[PDB]
Order: sequence, then structure tokens, then C-alpha cells
Amino acid sequence: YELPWVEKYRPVKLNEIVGNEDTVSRLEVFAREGNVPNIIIAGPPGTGKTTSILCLARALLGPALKDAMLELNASNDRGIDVVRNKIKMFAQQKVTLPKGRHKIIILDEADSMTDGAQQALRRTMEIYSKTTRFALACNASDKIIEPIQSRCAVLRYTKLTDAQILTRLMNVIEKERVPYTDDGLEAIIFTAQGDMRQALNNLQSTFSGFGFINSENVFKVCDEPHPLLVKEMIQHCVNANIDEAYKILAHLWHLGYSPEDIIGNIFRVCKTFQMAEYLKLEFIKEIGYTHMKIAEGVNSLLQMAGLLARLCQKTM
Amino acid sequence: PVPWVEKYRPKCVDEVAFQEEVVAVLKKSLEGADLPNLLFYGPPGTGKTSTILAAARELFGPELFRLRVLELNASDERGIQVVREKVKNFAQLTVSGSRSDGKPCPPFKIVILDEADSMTSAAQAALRRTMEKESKTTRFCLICNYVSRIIEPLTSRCSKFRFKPLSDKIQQQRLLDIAKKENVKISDEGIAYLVKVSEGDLRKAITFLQSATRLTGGKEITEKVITDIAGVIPAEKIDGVFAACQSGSFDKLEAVVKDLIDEGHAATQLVNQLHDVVVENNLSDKQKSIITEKLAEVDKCLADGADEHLQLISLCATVMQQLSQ
Amino acid sequence: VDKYRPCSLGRLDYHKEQAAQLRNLVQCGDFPHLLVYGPSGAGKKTRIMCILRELYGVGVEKLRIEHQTITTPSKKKIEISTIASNYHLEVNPSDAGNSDRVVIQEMLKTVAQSQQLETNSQRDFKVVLLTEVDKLTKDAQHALRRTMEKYMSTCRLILCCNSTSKVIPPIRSRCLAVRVPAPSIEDICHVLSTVCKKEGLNLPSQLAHRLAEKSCRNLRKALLMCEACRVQQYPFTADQEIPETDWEVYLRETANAIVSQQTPQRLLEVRGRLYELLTHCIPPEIIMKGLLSELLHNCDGQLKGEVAQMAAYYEHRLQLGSKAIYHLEAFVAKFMALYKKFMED
Amino acid sequence: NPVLRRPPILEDYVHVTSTEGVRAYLVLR
Amino acid sequence: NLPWVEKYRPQTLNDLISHQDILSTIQKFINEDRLPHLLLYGPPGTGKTSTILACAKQLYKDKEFGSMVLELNASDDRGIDIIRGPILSFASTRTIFKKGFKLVILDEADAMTQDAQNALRRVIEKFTENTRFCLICNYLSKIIPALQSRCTRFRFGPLTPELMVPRLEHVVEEEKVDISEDGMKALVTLSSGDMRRALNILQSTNMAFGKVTEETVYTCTGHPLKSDIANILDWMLNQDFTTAYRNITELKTLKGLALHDILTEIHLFVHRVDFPSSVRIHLLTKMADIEYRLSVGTNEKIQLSSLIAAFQVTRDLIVAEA
Ligand SMILES: Nc1ncnc2c1ncn2[C@@H]1O[C@H](COP(=O)(O)OP(=O)(O)OP(O)(O)=S)[C@@H](O)[C@H]1O
Ligand SMILES: Nc1ncnc2c1ncn2[C@@H]1O[C@H](COP(=O)(O)OP(=O)(O)OP(O)(O)=S)[C@@H](O)[C@H]1O
Ligand SMILES: Nc1ncnc2c1ncn2[C@@H]1O[C@H](COP(=O)(O)OP(=O)(O)OP(O)(O)=S)[C@@H](O)[C@H]1O
Ligand SMILES: Nc1ncnc2c1ncn2[C@@H]1O[C@H](COP(=O)(O)OP(=O)(O)O)[C@@H](O)[C@H]1O
Ligand SMILES: [Mg+2]
Ligand SMILES: [Mg+2]
Ligand SMILES: [Mg+2]
Repeated sequence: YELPWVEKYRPVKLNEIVGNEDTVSRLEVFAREGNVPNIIIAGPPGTGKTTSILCLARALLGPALKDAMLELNASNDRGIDVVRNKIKMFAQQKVTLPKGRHKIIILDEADSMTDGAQQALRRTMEIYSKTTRFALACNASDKIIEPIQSRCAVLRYTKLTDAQILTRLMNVIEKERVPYTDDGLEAIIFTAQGDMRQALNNLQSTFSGFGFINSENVFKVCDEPHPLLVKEMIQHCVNANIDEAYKILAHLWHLGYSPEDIIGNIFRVCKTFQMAEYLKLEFIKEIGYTHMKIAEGVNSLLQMAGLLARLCQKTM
Repeated sequence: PVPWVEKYRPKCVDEVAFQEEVVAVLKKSLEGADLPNLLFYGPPGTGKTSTILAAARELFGPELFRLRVLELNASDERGIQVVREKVKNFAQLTVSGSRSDGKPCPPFKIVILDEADSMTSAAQAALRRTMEKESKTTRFCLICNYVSRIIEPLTSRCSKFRFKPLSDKIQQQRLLDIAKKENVKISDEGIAYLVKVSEGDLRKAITFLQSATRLTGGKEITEKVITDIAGVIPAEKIDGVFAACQSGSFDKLEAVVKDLIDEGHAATQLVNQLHDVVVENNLSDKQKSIITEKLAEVDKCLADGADEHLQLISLCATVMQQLSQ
Repeated sequence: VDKYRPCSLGRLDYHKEQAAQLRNLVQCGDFPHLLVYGPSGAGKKTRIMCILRELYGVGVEKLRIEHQTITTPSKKKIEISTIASNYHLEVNPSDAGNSDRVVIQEMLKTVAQSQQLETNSQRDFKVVLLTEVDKLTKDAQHALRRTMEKYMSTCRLILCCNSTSKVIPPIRSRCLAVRVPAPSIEDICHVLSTVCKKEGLNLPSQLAHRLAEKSCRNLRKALLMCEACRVQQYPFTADQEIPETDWEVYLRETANAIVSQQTPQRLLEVRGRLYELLTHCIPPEIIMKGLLSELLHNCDGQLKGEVAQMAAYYEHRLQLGSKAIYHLEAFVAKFMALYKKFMED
Repeated sequence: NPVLRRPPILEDYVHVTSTEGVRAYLVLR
Repeated sequence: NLPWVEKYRPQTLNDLISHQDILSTIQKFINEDRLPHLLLYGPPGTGKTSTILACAKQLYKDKEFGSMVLELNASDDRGIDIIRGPILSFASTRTIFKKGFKLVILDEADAMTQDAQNALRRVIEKFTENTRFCLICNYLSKIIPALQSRCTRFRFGPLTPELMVPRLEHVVEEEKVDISEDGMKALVTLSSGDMRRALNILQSTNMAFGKVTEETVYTCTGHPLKSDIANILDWMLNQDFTTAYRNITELKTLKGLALHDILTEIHLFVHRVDFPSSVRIHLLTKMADIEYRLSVGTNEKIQLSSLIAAFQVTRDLIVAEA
């Protein structure tokens, strides 16, 4: 009954968080200032928006965490009745706390609520501001209304950078004593696509599967279109060649891949290709046009062949 | 409520002319009482829907026609959920094969899918899965324009029945028979032009003759009412367009394009009739190729929703570029 | 233009044979679903009015305004201003940007499953007059086709539209297509002479011909121009300053500013002018049409043809996106690059 | 190279003419 | 009696083929009681449901299979009421049976929305030690990366014909029907690497005619013939425009072909025809455009004429290069 590495090696203090730089320093200042405002934390999913406010609350309250901390996810019911009852009930309780300490009501996924829930959340945040401090973890901050974010601080989280994911992955590798190769690290970066929990889950999956880290073992348990072949397809499209590129496309089509998977790996390789800048921008525009065709409902091999022909036609 | 395309459906399978081989195979399949495989396909107006309805009437009778026959339009119901719920709701009703008139009725309910080739591959995969759900109590019959649009698994559990297009002599014969039956005054040239504007379609010809009887109101049906109900652009306009593009400047092109637009003529009819003219005459292969590719792009832009006048002036610019060189 | 509209098909001035066909259609039973189309201002609403007059008694001219409340899939009550009567119901479903399918389902249900009150006066069916069906989405027109299939018995529709290429063929094939052309210059001059002579005016034939040629065969524009020319100066001369609409001459000045200079600061100024045109709520199709006409009036050396193709292409792009200013500025930027290339060499 | 006027006698081929009819052939291999 | 797929469904980890690394890893995880939430994704009919049913009948007996396995499929709509309905209440309960985890087989998991997949992500992460989910789907890219980041995925690829033909030989030895070489080539080509359609086509060819040859499969299925598309390409490449248009429209109204199937078979044909690169690029761009123009729902004769137009420009360029 071993725990997965997603929750086993979650950090327990703000010094171990590698994602942001200014926001984690703001949280470190807030953890000792004791006058924490209501905050809204915005960013992509999986960048650590709820293992940061959790670490702030655990460093703030400390031993009184179990009585003066309420995490409300979207796992439970997301109606107006539960937010009316449970949040007000928890805010009305008393906890014997120090001078610079307040209760914390984390609201994970605060963007799925309606306008009535947030316009009542205005008054719940305004009235009980002495007793408790709110922390709304939102996926998109534009869906948060202006009077909510006027009275509360806004904190921004970016997508994990590949150097930060490299540092975290090598820390986990040194912790678990995993033998590794640099090609396997590049493969787990490529299959990670910037998400930290995805990176840790793929690393623990290939460690439980095969053990030693190499670039061939990563794609046996994930089985994306191989970036060597997709990079060869892009290189053949940029070198004025259509027959060899369609040979690679038919090789990756008789392995049964969907058009969406191949064109997603095509764009992910063409992000980090090496060519001219204007050629990159024209290629990304053509790939986006073809992906609009495919997501519209045209998912034939002929559309991928036409994409290859258009990419070969852009480069003279 | 007089739907002449439904009123003149032959309700008996012996009344179905020109298709006596398919009629005989259908009669053998009905008398065999074990029919897992059924499919009808062909051009529109060939009466495949009327043939399968005549088979359902000669087997089930009028009493079970409203009970065990369910007709669904696939193009009207392209969503997954509706054809999941309605087919299952009809199939879950257990109705025995006992008839009050004493005729032996085999125990199945028949399902008609009109225009089943309009579905995508995933919709037909879910449809097949529903076929494997209910392959016992009810039976299915798909009607499509082309058999090659139907995905493989639905061709496994069906037997194809191809339909030839009806020859124009029996088209004119049926049109004059219906006009004599309903006392419609129309000459042989009017019948010939009516079957000309409705290219291989008896449904369109029947609806256009019904509309001609509505719009004339007892008068003799002329060529103008026929060419106006179908929306057919007259050949004088096409000849003027090609005369402007052959020897003229863009003032002449804008004049004829503004004349066609302010006459109210649709751009889809213009691209269709200009394609019909430009695919038969004595232009070069390169000129016909460039003009037809431009016509296809223009009809795509009109299907997207682009403004028709700009498409027509660009099309006439392309035709002028190819012709006046 | 509203006081002296002909009330019946026998009082029409042009398109007599189509009036005869439509009154023969009314003269018998089973009146089918109509699809009335043509160019704008041709007289489609006049023909549909005369059809509704012939379809019933004299009470068709009674009209009333209702504000019906629709509910979307989201819990949102939206008001729709319907022009209704006791014999028909005229609606514009294009005002709902995404809830057009809901209103054309609900109005069809409340007009079909709610039976008629006094079936002795009207017939067994009542008419729903959809207006401007071309800008409806494809799934909305599919829902319209489904509701037309379900309720053929008590609700037979008349669809007034223009440029039928936006309308899907599965709903076009079920409807009798009636095409009302724009009247000819001689017929516009004849109805101008009639509308002048029945109010004591002395309009000459030359000014009437100039009004007909200037209005681009739009009859409502060619009659409001006549009334504005009466108000502007009553003694009618052959050389009169015809009152021009402001956005048309603004588009002409816009094209003059385009052909004046091919610098990106002039592109910023013309972006401001295009933004003024857009914020004046005129559609970008009419803007592209007027811009192309005024640029082809000021072009030479066959370049017009290439420009013509260019205009259509960007209008196509304007029908795929939502922000029309990107496509309009792309069109004028490509046109200014092409002129600079043409005038430089 | 990809267009041959003479027929290939060891593989399949597809004929291709024009308005004048020179009758070239294309390899199906 | 019964269809052949429901008769000869595999019931053993060795009876499923070409997934030997996946089945070996599943057996390795299930002998050591370390099986995670599974996400089996791939083409239809490649052995997704039968693999996890074999693993369920390995784990559980016949008596407790109906109790500790809940199956949801395409008959159940997959929105937000289901994830807060039966599957949550199933996963959040214990059983009076032996101390093992439950199992939920969710067929067609790619049809769930992003909100539904996030709610399922909450349910999966909340209950792990007592419930092991199994989401099987066609497209991996239609689900969110968080759901991919919490459940172990496995790619059930297509079956290579070299490995596909022993099972077809076994089912043609067990069921005595007429077998030829071209019939087996038609089976392994038209079936497109999945055993379900191969067995269905084989049974339909047996029941319809009696013998299995190439033309019997082609007449029972309606697939476009190779000589048919060869005639279409010959008419496009060495005939006049009106002649080719009339010939191909008569063949379309006779053979029952459609322009999409003509387009994909011609696309498969033009990579065998040794064109120069530039006219290959022109043909591919034009044919992809015709495919999109047919996708948006236009008239068919004009797109047919555009296909002939592209091939007539092609034939002019080929003769001019000769
Ligand atoms: N900067 C980081 N440093 C260390 N671990 C991180 C970091 N960012 C993410 N993680 C890990 O990724 C997971 C964080 O997931 P969550 O924070 O729960 O998701 P989220 O980003 O908050 O988005 P929500 O809450 O679903 S809207 C944990 O397993 C963390 O260990
Ligand atoms: N063999 C036939 N014998 C007699 N009448 C026929 C025959 N075939 C067609 N018809 C007539 O043609 C009419 C049209 O029949 P339909 O079933 O609507 O044609 P269709 O093939 O179903 O085209 P659709 O419905 O648009 S796909 C029928 O009502 C008959 O009057
Ligand atoms: N590896 C295999 N070996 C032998 N027969 C197989 C194999 N895979 C599939 N089959 C056959 O094909 C049928 C379909 O298999 P299933 O796994 O039920 O379909 P599926 O893989 O789940 O794909 P779906 O359900 O259509 S999305 C089985 O019942 C077998 O008859
Ligand atoms: N027979 C006629 N006699 C007088 N005026 C007419 C006649 N037919 C049309 N008109 C005028 O032409 C104008 C066209 O308006 P309308 O019918 O709304 O066109 P559209 O429906 O295309 O916008 C109306 O203002 C009407 O007064
Ligand atoms: Mg989180
Ligand atoms: Mg039909
Ligand atoms: Mg399944």
C-alpha cells in the first residue's frame, strides 16, 4: 500500500517550492508578518496552487491547524447551499489564536461558482475579515469579478519552467537513489510537458516498471509519437521534401495513432525546433490551421498529408 | 395535407415498377421469416424508401404499420443522445407477432434510417454498438445516398440493394400519368424541361410539379414557371456573363454581376450552372481547370457564409482572366 | 414610403406576373412554406404583406408588440420584441447570438401545440414570419428544420431573407422559393413619377433617372431620397444636389484616404475611420462592398481584378472570425502594399 | 527522372497524355 | 446462433496477442498487488475491454465478479450527475468480500468533458486503496493532463497482419469455410488491424455467400476496388475534361461510390505513382482542400470537377516535363 510520489514528496514548507520567485517571497514575508490579506491564487493547473497556501497555513497556524483551517475543494458539492452553510459556520467558530493569526478558508477551484456565490462571497470576505482570511485558488483570474479582486490581493503562478522541473526531478532522483541518464531526463521532460505532477507520476511509473532511467524506457510506458521521428518529419518538411516526410507520416499512421496525437506532437516538437524565426511562425500558423481542421472534424490521413505539403510549400 | 411525394408512393410491392428483382428478393426475405440483413441505397427519387415502406405494408399490414415501423431522419438527428434514446425506447416495447386478422407475422420491428450516410464514423460506431445491443427484438434498415460512405461494421450486418437511376422515358411517363390523374395541363416539352431541371430526381420533379399546379392555379404550365420554381438561371444570363468575360472590361463584369445580384438570383445556382456550362464546352484543359477550381473555392466560401457579390466579382475576374487572355 | 404602400397584390406597380403566381397560390389550398428572397429593398416585405392580406381578411394590418421572455440553457430570462397579430407572428431570431435555436423551438411549440382560438375566421394553420434567417447558425437552422418537420399541420412558415447561400439546402429544398428582384430603373422612375404625381409634384424624368441610378436599385432609398430632395428644395430642376447618405460618402472619403498615401500612419488613421464605421453598427460586408466599389472607381491597369479577388478572400476570413477589424485592416494593408508596388513600378 | 516516355517493362505503369497526346507513363512502384 | 466475437472472445492472458509487454506488466503488477488506476487507450477492436475482463476474472471469481466490478458504458450518459451518482457511491464503500480493491470499468472515457474529468480526478484521488478505476478510451488527447497524471496509461495499438493471420487461420480451421490468399489479404487490409471487424467481415462473408475470396469481401463490404480507382486515375490523367467528368460521374452513379472514398483511395494511390515532388505537393494540397470543402458540406459535382482540374493541371505539367 505504498503511496504515489505525487503526494508522498509534496513539500511541507515554503523554502522547498521551486515554482515562483516573487510570489513565494511574498508568502515568506506573509508567514512572519501575521497580517495576511485575503488572496486569490491564479495559474495553470498542476503548478502548485494548493501546496503553497497549505504550507502557508501550516506555517501560520501550526499546532492549531486542525481547528482553524478549512480546505473546500470542488470534490464535494459545489452548490450555493454548501457555501452558504459550511463557510459561514466555520467562520463563526472561535479559536484561541495569537495576535497575528487568523483562520484560513481555502477555496480550491473558485472559478466554477456562479455570480451569486461570489457576490455573497464579497460579504463573507468583508464581514469576517478580522476572524478569518480567505484564499481562493482560481484556475483563471479573469472569471473572478472585479469587486472580489479589488478587496483582496492577487497572486500569480506561472507554468513550471524546465530548469525548475529539472531541479525538482534531480532532487527526487537523489532522494530515491535512482540511476539515470541524461537522455532519460530529456525524455521525461518531453513527456512531462511542463506539469510537475505529470513528471513525478511518469517518473514513478517508469521506475516501478523498469527501474533504470533511459530514453527508451520512458516511451514504453507512455507511447507518444516518438520525438525523433516527428523531428525528422519537421526536418524533412523544412528541407524541401515531401516523399520522405510522408513516409515518416505513414510509418506513424500505421502504428494507429490519431491525427490529434500526431499533430500535438508535431506542434510540441516545432516549438523547440532549430530554424529561422519567420519559418517557425509560418509553420506554427499552418499547424494551427490544420489543427483547426482536425478539431473541426476532418481527421483523415489526407489532412496530415496536406499539412506536410503546405509546410513543404512554405519553404520554397 | 396532400404530400404528392408521399401520396404517390406505391403501397404494394407489386406496384413498384422497374425494380421487380429487388421486389422478388424482398418478398422471399419476408416469407423466409429470418431477415437479419437489409440496406437500400441509390440516388434520390429512386423510391427505396417507398419500396421498403411497401414491403412493411405488405408484411405488417395497416394495423402494425403504426406499431412496429419507426422512421428516423439521420441528418435531422445527427446527435448521439437522441438516436440512443429513441431507438432504445422503441425497441424496449415488447409487442408480440400475433395479428387480429390471423396473418402470421414474424416477431420483429422495423427501423428506417433516412440519409444515414450523413453520420460521421463515431456516430455510426455508436449506432453499430446500439445494433449489437438490440439485434434480437428489432431489425434495422439503413437508407443512404452512397454505400461507400457507410462504415464497415454496418455493411457486415446488412445486405446491399443497389438502385439504378430511372431512365428519362419512364420519368416522363410517370409525370404524364400523374398529370393526367390530377388533371394538370402541361405539354411534353414542359415535362422534358421539368425532368431536365430535376436531374435524376422524382421527388424534386413531383414537388416542382405540385408547386407548378399551386402557382399556375389551373393555367397551362409554361417554361417560365418551371424555370422560376426551381430557381434556374436562364441561359441568356449565362451567355451574357460569358460574353462580358470573353471580350470586355471590369465595368461590364460589374454591370452583369450587379444585374444578376439585383435580379435576386442565388450564387449557388450561378456556380452550379456556370460549372455545367464550363465543363461541357470547347475551352482548353487549363482554362477549364482554373475556372472549375475557382468555382469550387467560390462555393466553399458561399457555404462558409461569405458575401456573394464579392465572390461573384472575383469569379468573373477569374473567368475574364482565363477567357480574355 | 409607409403611407402609400400597396395593401394588396392587385395594387402593385412592378412584377405583375409574380403577383399573379402568388395570388394563384393563395387562391387554392395547402399553402406551403415560403422562402422569399432577393436583394435588399426589392419589395420582399411588400410582397409578404400583400400575401398576408390575401391570406386573411382586412384585420391583417392590426399589429402589436409583445416582449416574450425566453430561457436559455443557462438560467437567464431574455426579452424578445415580437411583432404579432391575431393572424400571424413576425419574429427576428437573429437578435439572440446563441439562443436562436431555443426561441425558434419555443415559439414554434407555443404557436403549434397551442391551437387557434376561432378556427372559423382563420384557416387551420397560422403563419410565423421569420426575418433575416441567413445569419442564423447551422445548428439553429437544423433545429428550424426539425421544428418545421414536427409542426407542418398548424404552423406553415414564411422565411424572408437575402443571399440564400447562407441557408442550408435541407431547409431550402422543403420550401417554395419565391424570388423578388430589385425593380428596373424604368420601373423605379415610374413609381417615383407616381409617388410625385399623387401628391402634387413636378419631378422631371432626368432627376428621377439620376435618383434611380444613384440609389443602386434600392426602392426605399430611392423614395426617401425623393422626399429628402423635396424637403431640401421644392422646385425640381434637372441638376439637383441629391441628398447622399452620410456613411456612403464617409466610405468614399475613406477610400480617398486609402489611395492618398501608403504609409502606416495613414493606416492608423484609416483604422480610426474603420473603427468609427464599425461602432456605427453597419455590417462589415457592406463596408467591404462600398470600399471595393470606391477603390475600383479609382484603379487602373487591370489591378482591379486582383484587388477584387483580394476583397472576397478577406470577406471570407471575416466570416470565420469574430473581430472584423483584423480582417478589414488586413484587406486595406494588403491593398496599400499592392498599390505601393503598382505605383512604384 | 520521375517521368518516362518509354514504358517500364519490369513494373506497373499508368499512362498520362495531354491536349496533344504525347503519351507519357508513370511508374507505380 | 451467436456472432463469432461473442463465441471466441479471449478469456486468458495468453489468448490476447501483440500486447505481450503490456500483459506481462499487468501480470507483474497484479501478482504483487500493486495495480494502479488503468487508462487503456487505442483504436477500436484491438482488445481493450477483453484484456481488463480477463484481468478481472483472474482477480475475482465468477461469484464476486458481479459485486466488486461496476461497468459503465455508452448506454450511460457521461456528464456531471454520474460522477456524483453511482460511481462515487460505488467507489466510497467497502465490501463483505475478501479484502481487495474494487473495480470500475468505464467504457468510452474520452467522451467525458473537462469538468467531468476533473470531478472524476477528485473521485480517483480521494479513494485509491479500495477502488482501482479502469478508463478505456479511443483518443488520449480528449482527456485532461491531470487525469493522465493520476492514472497509469497503456497504449493498445493495432495488430500487425504478420501476427494477425495465425488467429484468422485458427478461426478458419475451427470453422470450415473456403479460404484463399486474396481473401486473407482483403481481410487483413480492409479490417485495418483490428480483430473485431475482421471476425465480423469473415462471419458476414460466410453467411452471405459461403466462400471467402477478394471479390466476395469487396461485394459484401462495398469497399472501392483497386482497378476502380485505377480507372478513375487513368480517366483523370489521360482523357479530356468533359470525357473524364462524364465517365467518373457515371461510375459514381453506377458503382455507388462517394467523393470522400474516391479522395482517400486516390490519396493512397498517388503515393505509389512516381510523380515529381512539386506536382505531388500541388496534388496533395489540392486534395486536402477538396477534403475540407467536402467536410463543410457543399455540392459534390463541383468538387469532383476540382479534383479532375487538379489532375488535368498535373497531366499538362507531366507532359510538358516529358
Ligand atoms: N513548485 C512546486 N514545487 C514542488 N512541488 C510542486 C510544485 N508545483 C507543483 N508541485 C507538485 O504538484 C502537486 C500540486 O498539485 P495541486 O497544487 O494540488 O494542483 P493545483 O496546482 O493546486 O491546481 P488545482 O488545485 O487542481 S485548481 C503536488 O504533488 C506537488 O508536490
Ligand atoms: N419503382 C418505382 N415504381 C413506382 N414509383 C416509383 C418507383 N421508384 C420511385 N417511384 C416514385 O418516386 C417517388 C419518390 O420516392 P422516394 O422514396 O421519396 O425516393 P427516395 O429514393 O426515397 O429519395 P429520397 O427520399 O429523397 S433519399 C415515390 O413516391 C414514387 O411515386
Ligand atoms: N488480442 C486479441 N486476440 C484475439 N482476439 C481479439 C484480440 N483483441 C480483440 N479481439 C477480438 O475482437 C473483439 C473485440 O475486443 P474488445 O476488447 O471487446 O473491443 P475493444 O478493444 O474494447 O474496442 P471497443 O470496445 O470497440 S472501443 C473481441 O471480442 C475478440 O473477439
Ligand atoms: N408596388 C409598389 N408601390 C409603391 N412602393 C413600393 C411598391 N413595392 C415596393 N415599394 C416600396 O419599396 C420599398 C421596399 O421596402 P421592403 O419591402 O421593406 O424591401 P425589403 O423587404 O427588401 O427591405 C418600400 O419602402 C415600399 O414602399
Ligand atoms: Mg491543487
Ligand atoms: Mg429519403
Ligand atoms: Mg467496450
